[PDB]
Amino acid sequence: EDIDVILKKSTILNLDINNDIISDISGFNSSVITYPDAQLVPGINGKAIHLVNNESSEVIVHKAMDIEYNDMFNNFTVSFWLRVPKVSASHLEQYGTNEYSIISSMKKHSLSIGSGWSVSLKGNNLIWTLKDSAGEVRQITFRDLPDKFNAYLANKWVFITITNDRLSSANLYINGVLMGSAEITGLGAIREDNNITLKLDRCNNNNQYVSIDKFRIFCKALNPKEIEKLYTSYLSITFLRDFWGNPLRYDTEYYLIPVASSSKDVQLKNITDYMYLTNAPSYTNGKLNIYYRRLYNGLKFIIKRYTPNNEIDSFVKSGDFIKLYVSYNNNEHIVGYPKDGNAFNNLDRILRVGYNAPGIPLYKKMEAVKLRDLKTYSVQLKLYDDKNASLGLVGTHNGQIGNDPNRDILIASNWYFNHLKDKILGCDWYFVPTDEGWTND
Repeated sequence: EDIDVILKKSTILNLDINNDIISDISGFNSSVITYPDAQLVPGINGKAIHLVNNESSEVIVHKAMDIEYNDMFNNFTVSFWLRVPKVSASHLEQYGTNEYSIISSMKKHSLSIGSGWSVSLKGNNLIWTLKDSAGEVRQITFRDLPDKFNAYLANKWVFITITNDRLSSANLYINGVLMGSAEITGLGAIREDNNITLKLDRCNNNNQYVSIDKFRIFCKALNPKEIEKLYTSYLSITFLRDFWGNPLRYDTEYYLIPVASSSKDVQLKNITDYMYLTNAPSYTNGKLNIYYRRLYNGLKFIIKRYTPNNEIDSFVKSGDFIKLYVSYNNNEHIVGYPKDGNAFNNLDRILRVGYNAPGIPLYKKMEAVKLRDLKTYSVQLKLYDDKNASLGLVGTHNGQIGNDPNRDILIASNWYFNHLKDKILGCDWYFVPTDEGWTND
């Protein structure tokens, strides 16, 4: 009765991508069929399934003869990481009322009726549906947050967990927290289809695509304690992740956004000079009750490896030594701190972009690490000097420089190693890459 044990024994279906082949590692050996257009993209711990809106993008799981988990009153839980692009205002108008299924165990235009369960979306609403053998149905309807920067169906990898207890209710969990319930008592036996099909069915927006990962099924209704453990077991601090939950790539551009003040953008005063925070502009839409801070404005950064070692991996791993640069005016400028450059209180060292000065050593050795907030897709950058001593973590500091107005200048500081168990710190950075899953309206 160790949670890890329970989670192991209760698993009767578990899909994992290995060798670019989709398979069931549950032990039960369910037949997994993959159609030509079911594509693989990077995901939470390896690769995920990416389904586009076409008949050829489909994955079919044919359950083992023994894998009977929804008999007369048999409790069950279904989990998976989901990632759906941000719906544009226009599509929210044309397709806001369009409910399309993405995962379902219901045989539709046939001899039977809605077999058993389905997961679908209608606008910015995730839906869980249960249908018994007599055609009775219960549903959970989860309405997403208005602030798309902090929403769940707005382009980030989020862990979905739908538990079902026949004596009480079906609960919807997102990232380990309960967001919706529905009393399912009074529902009869569930007479399902032998196949569990992952596919965009009934979607009228040809550009709708979705990614699903770690589709798993349990023969019991997990409780909070078990969902939390399961949820975090996927958060392995191996590779660092970008703002969407995907792996951090080296020679790729990124926009920085301090998690402590997610409304600010990073700006360059002038080439050989410092960087400071600015206010990101906002999109708002009263009619659709949607709004969010615009992304993609501000300096662009690039992570380069410090030295060529053993193997050239494309993903930045927690602990790798790197060099941060900023693409600007068609050149790439190294970020570092000059031997005796400007600094507040003898400690908070001011960071320079492309600082070029004959005879003055520049400190650039950075270390990308995940020191805190494992549930957040953030990064902490550490700067070192020629002797590999720490100049500190990269964060901000408020003050002036010259006749320049008061600003929150990016600095490097060791102070952060004193205040570190806090929920909000300031040395935490989101790495945001341009993604077609997110367009500003």
